[PDB]
Amino acid sequence: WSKADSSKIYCHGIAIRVPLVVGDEHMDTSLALLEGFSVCENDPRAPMVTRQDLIDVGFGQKVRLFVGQGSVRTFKRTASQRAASSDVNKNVKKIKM
Amino acid sequence: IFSFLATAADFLRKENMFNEIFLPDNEETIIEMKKGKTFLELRDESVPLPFQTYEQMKDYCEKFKGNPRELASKVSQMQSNIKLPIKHYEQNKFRQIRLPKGPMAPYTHKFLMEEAWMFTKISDPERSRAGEILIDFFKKGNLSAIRPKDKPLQGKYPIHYKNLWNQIKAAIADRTMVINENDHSEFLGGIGRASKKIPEISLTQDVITTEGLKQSENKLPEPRSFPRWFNAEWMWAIKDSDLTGWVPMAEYPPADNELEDYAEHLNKTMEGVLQGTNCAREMGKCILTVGALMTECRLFPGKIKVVPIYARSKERKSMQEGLPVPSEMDCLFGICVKSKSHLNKDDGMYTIITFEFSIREPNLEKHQKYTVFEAGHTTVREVPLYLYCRTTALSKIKNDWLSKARRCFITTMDTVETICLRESAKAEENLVEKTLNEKQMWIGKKNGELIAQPLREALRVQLVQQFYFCIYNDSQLEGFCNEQKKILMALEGDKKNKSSFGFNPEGLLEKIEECLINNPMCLFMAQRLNELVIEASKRGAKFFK
Amino acid sequence: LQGKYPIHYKNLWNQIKAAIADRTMVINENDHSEFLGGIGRASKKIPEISL
Amino acid sequence: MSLLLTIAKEYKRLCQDAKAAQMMTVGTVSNYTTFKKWTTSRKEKNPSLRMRWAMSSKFPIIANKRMLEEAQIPKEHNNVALWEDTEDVSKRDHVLASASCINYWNFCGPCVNNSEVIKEVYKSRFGRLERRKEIMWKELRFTLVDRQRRRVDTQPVEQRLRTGEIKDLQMWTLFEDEAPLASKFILDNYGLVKEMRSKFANKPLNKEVVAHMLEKQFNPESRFLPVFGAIRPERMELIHALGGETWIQEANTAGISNVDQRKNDIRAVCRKVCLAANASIMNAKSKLVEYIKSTSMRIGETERKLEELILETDDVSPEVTLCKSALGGQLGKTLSFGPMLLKKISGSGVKVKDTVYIQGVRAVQFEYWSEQEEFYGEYKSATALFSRKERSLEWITIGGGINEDRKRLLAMCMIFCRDGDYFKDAPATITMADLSTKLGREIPYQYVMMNWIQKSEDNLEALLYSRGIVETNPGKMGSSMGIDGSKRAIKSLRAVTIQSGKIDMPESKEKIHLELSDNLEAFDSSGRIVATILDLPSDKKVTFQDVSFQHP
Amino acid sequence: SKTFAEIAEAFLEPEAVRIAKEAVEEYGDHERKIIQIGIHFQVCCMFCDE
Amino acid sequence: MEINPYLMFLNNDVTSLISTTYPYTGPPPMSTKYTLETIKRTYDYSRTSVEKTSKVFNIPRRKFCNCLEDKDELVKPTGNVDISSLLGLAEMMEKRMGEGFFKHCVMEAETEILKMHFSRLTEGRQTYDWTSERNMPAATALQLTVDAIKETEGPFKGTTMLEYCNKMIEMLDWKEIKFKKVIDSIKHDEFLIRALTINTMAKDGERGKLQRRAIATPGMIVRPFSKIVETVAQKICEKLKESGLPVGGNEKKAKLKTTVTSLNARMNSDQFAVNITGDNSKWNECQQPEAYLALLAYITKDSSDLMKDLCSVAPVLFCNKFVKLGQGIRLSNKRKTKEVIIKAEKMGKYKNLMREEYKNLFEPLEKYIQKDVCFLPGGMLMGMFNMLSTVLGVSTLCYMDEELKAKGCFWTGLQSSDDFVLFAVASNWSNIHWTIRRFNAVCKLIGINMSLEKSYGSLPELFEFTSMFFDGEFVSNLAMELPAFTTAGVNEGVDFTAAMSIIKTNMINNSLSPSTALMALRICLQEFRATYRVHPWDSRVKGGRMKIINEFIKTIENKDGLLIADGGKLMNNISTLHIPEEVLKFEKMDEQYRNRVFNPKNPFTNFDKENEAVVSTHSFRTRANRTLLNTDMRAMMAEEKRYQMVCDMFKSVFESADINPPIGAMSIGEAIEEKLLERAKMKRDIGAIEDSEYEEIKDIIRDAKKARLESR
RNA sequence: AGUAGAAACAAGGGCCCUG
Repeated sequence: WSKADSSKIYCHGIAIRVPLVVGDEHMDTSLALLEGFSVCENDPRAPMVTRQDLIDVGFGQKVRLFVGQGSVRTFKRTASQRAASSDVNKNVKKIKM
Repeated sequence: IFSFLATAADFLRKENMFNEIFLPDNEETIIEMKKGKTFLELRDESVPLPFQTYEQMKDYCEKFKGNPRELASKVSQMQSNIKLPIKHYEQNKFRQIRLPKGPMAPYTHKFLMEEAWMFTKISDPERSRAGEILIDFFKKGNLSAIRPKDKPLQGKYPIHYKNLWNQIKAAIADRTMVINENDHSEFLGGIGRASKKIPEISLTQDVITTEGLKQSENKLPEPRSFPRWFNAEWMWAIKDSDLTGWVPMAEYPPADNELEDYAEHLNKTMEGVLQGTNCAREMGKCILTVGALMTECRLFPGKIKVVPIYARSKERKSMQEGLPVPSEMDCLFGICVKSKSHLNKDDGMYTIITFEFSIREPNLEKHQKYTVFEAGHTTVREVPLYLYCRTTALSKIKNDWLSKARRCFITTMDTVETICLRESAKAEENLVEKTLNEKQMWIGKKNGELIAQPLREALRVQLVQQFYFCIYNDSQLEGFCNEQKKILMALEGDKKNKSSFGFNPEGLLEKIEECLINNPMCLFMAQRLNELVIEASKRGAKFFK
Repeated sequence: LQGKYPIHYKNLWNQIKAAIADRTMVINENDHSEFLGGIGRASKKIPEISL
Repeated sequence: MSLLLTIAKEYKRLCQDAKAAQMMTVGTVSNYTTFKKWTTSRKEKNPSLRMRWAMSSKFPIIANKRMLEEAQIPKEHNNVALWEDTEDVSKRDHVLASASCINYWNFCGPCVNNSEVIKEVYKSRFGRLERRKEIMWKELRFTLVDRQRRRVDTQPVEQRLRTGEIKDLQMWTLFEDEAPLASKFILDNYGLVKEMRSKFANKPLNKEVVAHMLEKQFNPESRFLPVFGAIRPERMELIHALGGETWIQEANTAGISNVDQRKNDIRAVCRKVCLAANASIMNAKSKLVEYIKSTSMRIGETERKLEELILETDDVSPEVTLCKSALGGQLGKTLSFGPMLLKKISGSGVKVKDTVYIQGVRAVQFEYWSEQEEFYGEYKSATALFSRKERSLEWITIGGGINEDRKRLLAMCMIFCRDGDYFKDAPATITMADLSTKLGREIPYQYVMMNWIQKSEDNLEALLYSRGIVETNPGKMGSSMGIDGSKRAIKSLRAVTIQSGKIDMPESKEKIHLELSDNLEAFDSSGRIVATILDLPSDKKVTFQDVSFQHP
Repeated sequence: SKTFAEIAEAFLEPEAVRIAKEAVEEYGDHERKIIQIGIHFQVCCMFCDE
Repeated sequence: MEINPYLMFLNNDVTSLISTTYPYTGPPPMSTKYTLETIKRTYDYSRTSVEKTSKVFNIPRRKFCNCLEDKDELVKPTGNVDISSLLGLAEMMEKRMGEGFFKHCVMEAETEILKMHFSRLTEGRQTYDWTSERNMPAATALQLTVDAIKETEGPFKGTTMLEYCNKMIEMLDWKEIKFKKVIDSIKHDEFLIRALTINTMAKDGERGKLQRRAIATPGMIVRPFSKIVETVAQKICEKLKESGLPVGGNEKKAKLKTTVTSLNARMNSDQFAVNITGDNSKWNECQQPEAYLALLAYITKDSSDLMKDLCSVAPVLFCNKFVKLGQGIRLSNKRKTKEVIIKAEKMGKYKNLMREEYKNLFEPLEKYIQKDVCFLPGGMLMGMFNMLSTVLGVSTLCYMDEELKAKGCFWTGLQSSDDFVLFAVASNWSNIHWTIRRFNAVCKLIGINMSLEKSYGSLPELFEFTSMFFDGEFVSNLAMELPAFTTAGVNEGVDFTAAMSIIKTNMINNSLSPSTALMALRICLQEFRATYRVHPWDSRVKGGRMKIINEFIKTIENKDGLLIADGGKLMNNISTLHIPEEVLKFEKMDEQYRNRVFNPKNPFTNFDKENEAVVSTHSFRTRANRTLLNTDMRAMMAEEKRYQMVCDMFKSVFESADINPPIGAMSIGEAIEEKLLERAKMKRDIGAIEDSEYEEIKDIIRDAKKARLESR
């Protein structure tokens, strides 16, 4: 592995993609935490914080946040393992019968 | 679900499709143009004749079927009531062009080229501006030795010109290139000439009947004849001028490959050949004088100034013998004066005045507008002296373009390099110097025979042609040069036995002869085109004598 | 840090590693080696009789 | 800080107004863009003229004021003015000045600590310079050139991307604080972003300029130009200094930019996976998609996913086409019949059935198109323009430079049009075994004859003989082709025209969404086939470097 | 671009695109509705989640 | 001796020297008489006299479509059309290209018209405002129209083109309209006439055809429908090969070359080909919008019921357009001392004190005339519809019949706007003539005439098309682009790189030779040095800049790294035209000089936004005009200043607004407030801020929010 | 006076300013 590409692991030439949930001394931004967060139902009770304090939250907690421009949302530090490639194709093949 | 929806919404908002149109609810699923009342009233009124409502037209077009037979019948019918003429040039030849008749077309360029006399001196790098050189030449006493008389050989308003010259000398003596507003300058400057407006709200019939206020009767230009002095200028602008470096040019960059070496070599040859002619000094004169005039018009408007007509050059290079490292020279052909160039808008006009020096008596036909005076004598031995004086005007556009008079070099280099490279490629060998020193080009006629000389010396003709195009440019020359291409293409077709044809050549000749008025270049080139077709009739068809 | 024709050397090193991977020490493509060998001297030649 | 408080006070003052409040309250933020246009709108016809007319003045330039005071920029340094206190009408916070001021700043103004960051901002042009310096020029010669027109790329670029993948990249590197939600391209390409960020972080810079330069660093400038010789971006960027219509400056530029190697490796991988999936019989589609998504490769330093590169490249090969079809990737209207290339110019048609007897009596269906159509064709160092009409090759013109290529192209064209008697009565040499179905997968007689030609040269000679032969009429001697591929002869083939000078490749900025079958044959809203698995080399062994086949 | 289907293919799976396309063809409605339907369909898919 | 340069045309070709004729090395040359003559020719070319009466305006409406009369001198122009033949030609073209073609194109168009934002109307040439009745840019006209809508009924919440069009439609049925001014209101009829109004501009920037000496400038109620029609027409034309309007340069050359090869390959041994160079006349005076309406209806037959209504707007609007008479006549006395000025609306009064020509040309057009406008119910104008006319024309070159094949005759070619090329083939001249007459007839049936003087023919390989003469080779005129070898007039950094890029493009396409390129480079360099009042250091020139130049020059040690605008020499050539000087000298500038020239904190640098150049102190912006300072055009500047303040504040908050357009559901105030609070917290946590400052900021922000929400 | 073209200029705004 290398400090340049901290998101890969090379074993016997094969490559492995490590998720981005936590950031060690090398990783130096919120980019390494985004695969640990996700969107959820908006909750005005949760606090509003920055993109730097985003690391001091607890796994499973909620927090409001500002995104891009003129947009506020609510995030939760819980990930979703799957991607749409399988959940659609399978359910489709179950329709041609 | 929420993550997917967030991504989708961001994308849509980025594509401007996050609206009811693409994301409607159950009800708002019927989008339609809000057809009002007036728009429909009009649409049902702009319909073609047989129909009277857009519905009928839509029903006729949506169901229209093809019936080739009626189409072919209408085609033939229209093809019979037309009778389009077709005229092969070989049978219907081109007559000659009928030039207008009347007096001769006189000189029009602001500055003199052939009749111009100049005083020269050595240039010091410290004193390089115009307002300085005009004084340097003034101290030695020749510029002040001049003293014309009240009796002019030709022209009008000589008293105004004389007083203006005296005021110019006085101002030069005061080290201030400025002039006061008197009656003379006011007249020869049109300072009060602009008309006084009269509103209509304040108008009445009695006022009109008092002083006739009819619609202005535009007095279009009047015709002219063929000028016989153009060939003289053309032949004079082909010879050397005893100096070079008339037109400033930048430096040559380094080189690394054969290509840049070839380019630099050829460019050096051409530039050295061209910088020695007379047309070149006129180009440099125009460049520098127009630059100075533009600067003045920008800085000192509403003020009559004094600007010289000058140029900078370098004496030719003799052998190492004698005095080496030849020096530079500042030359002065005459004086120029502006008049309140309040250029409120492009295309405007600011009158100027031209005092030039010559040693050649005038001609009534050519130097018609000038007002010459007998000044005195000057050395070389002693010879008489004349003072050509006139009045004219300019604008921003002519200034900007005259200052950019180095394009002729580009055009000529293009033509020459093209010819040489074409001749070199057909044989796959470096044939450039040979093509420049050997390949002959027709130039003109003498004693009823043709004349030829190598391209190396014929470049000057094309250069002068481009310069004149830059000088006498107008709408007339534009239309002419735009309508002459047909004749050249027909000529080429004749050279290659291509049976050309046309629909109405007489109309083409009419269009051509329509734009030939009081512009020397058009007349000269038209006569030369007639002579061309004549000389080719000895070798080609499609032309009448 | 200091050099003249770095790109040639880099591509040539990549080609060397590729060749070693192929178990053959040979190098088929001849663009960089040719250049770096001809930088000293390379040109055409005209016969004296054609002069 | 205090600046923040000033911004707050200004916002308050502005909200105190009614119109500003109405506009900052109504609608969304996008309205800003609109508001950005209604202001500062003024153009000029001939800026050259006005530039000479203005620079002739005393103070033709505007500039900031506080920046000058802080910089200690004086006025009337050596009796020459630099500026004077005034207020431009538009800005209201700028002051007139002269061009001399620009020198005064350059010669005795404030100096920054370092400025090598520029080399990164404009990396593309320094790369141009370096590539130029590593060239070994050669002699110059004069001759005529066969310059063919075509669409190509002029800017060498690594990791060519789309526009949507850039508008985001320009944020996470420069203006991160206002960054949108993370897109997949980011999560996948993390190291890339980290690299681009390490250089432009904690630096004094104008960011708009950086974004523009990055757009250029990721844009291959595609142009339709005349071209001669090899086709590589490294050359097209300076083609102006290599040769024209009448001259050529020889120079070797082969060992630079290492571009085409990536493309040939990609195509080899595509061929490999296509063959692998073809080994299947009922799921080659899903097998191929899995092989795709289960694979990666390295580009320079970074590792990229295959399916991501495939949707960014433009290699019109019968392999890339299949993959881009499986992934639902749209593409251009370009055909492929074996090694050759094809493109339709005009015409139409529809499929039709016909049969031929292989040996004695053995009926085999083969199809053709029932209409007139015109096609451009491009084989190695050879071009052609032909027309098909109801199972016949009406006419054809060629502008190549080789006899062998000129014969092979002609034969493949004749086949593509089913012209000749062989398609009416096949030869004895062919049999039912060579017909089709290596293991069950059928084969149309077209590709059958294709491989039959590629097998032996004498099959090709016989096929050419199938085309009419006549005596070379007078005058047409130059525009004639023998059996060997000679520009002239005493007897030449029928309905053929030759000429010196390649054909200008057509152009069309169109896209189509096609599909494919379970047999790896793509269709385009019609019975026409654009690609298949029979048009590629049979097989070959290669050792791929810096690749990841994470699949059993 | 150049068609709503290519657009929908940017963030949707081409399978659901084809599905919603065949659906609008069944009802013969304006193809500008390819998007909404595909979205709904994809939601249903990811709602099953196997 | 007598001189004649044309003599070189004997021992040499004509194309390789035709550039010598073009007088593009000099300045080119620059009402109501022109407009009145145009109106007259338009009403004449319509060869009929049928008329109706408009219930709306109560004005005679000359109808010229399918009403042909006066079949004499048909060689002359005619503006009457037979819709049947037009639809037949369209059907034949569709048949050639295949089915589902027009539908596919209208679909591709609808794919864009719907998502388009209504702010893309700011880009384009000037337009005619309908409030001040003058020609302003498009941005200001759109601003004024929106402001009027808002002040009348309420702000326009729309954000796309369709809503703006529907709003325009509604505004054509109102009864009282408001708008800003030093706050006049108007009625329905007056606003209607003032909207259908059209103005003229005398720009004609390009020399081209001297006959072109004007161009149209419609209002703002006609721009979006025109854009829709042009979009569909473009989507159609691009598919065709017999058109060369959208493409430029090498594309049409390749088209012509492929066409010639196809021709020479198709014709048998008993056939011979022919070429023609055509230049249609009165193009913008014979094309009729009624035929365009019928054609668009035939096209939009299988598509949605929405496009059928949009495309049908601009045609009827051009069928009911009004024209604007400019400046009126001028009166004067004999000595010309005094001079009276008069406007159009008055010419009907002093019609006796004018030249007999104006009277004969004006009195006939006195019923069609209203106040300073004429009701032209048809015809066309320049620049309005170019691609649609090209489509209408290409429909002819696609024609075919049984008679043409009974004789083995067929034609093809390539046409752009009012400029085409024809390729006829046959076995004998007697049939060539018949074919050409047939082509002329079919073109006459749709108002497409032909100029008999400017048009000529010859054997196959000799013709011209758009100032490009064609033979075995291709002759780059090389004078069409001569003005481009000039400093643009933007700043110092840029013009030089722009000129080098232009030279490169010429060398690549127009076959510009090397030495010519070097000469042009040196010339542009000299003009650059002269324009900006700068010269080298080694020179002896005196002046403002050169003074301080020579003063501080001592601090330098390597002038080879200097810039041209700072007393630098030229370091660039053919092999370095694709490289700016700033990059070519970076490795030799004095370490002090590089650091100073390339600083981001400059009081001069401004960005303009192709722009293949480097940024530095030399990338400045010019002063702004001040003539308006005296004119009372200041009230309009107020709203512009307001918008500018808002935009620059928003940008002060969100630094990236300009390189990633903003989006979201918040307004501007909401985002501003939230971001300010976020930054305040982010700093107070670690950065140099006190609780007092944070609380003060928060109080100010909440008070501003309260005021914003309370004002309205 | 003059310019140039197929119409415009030969200062314009308020005693003061300006392209």
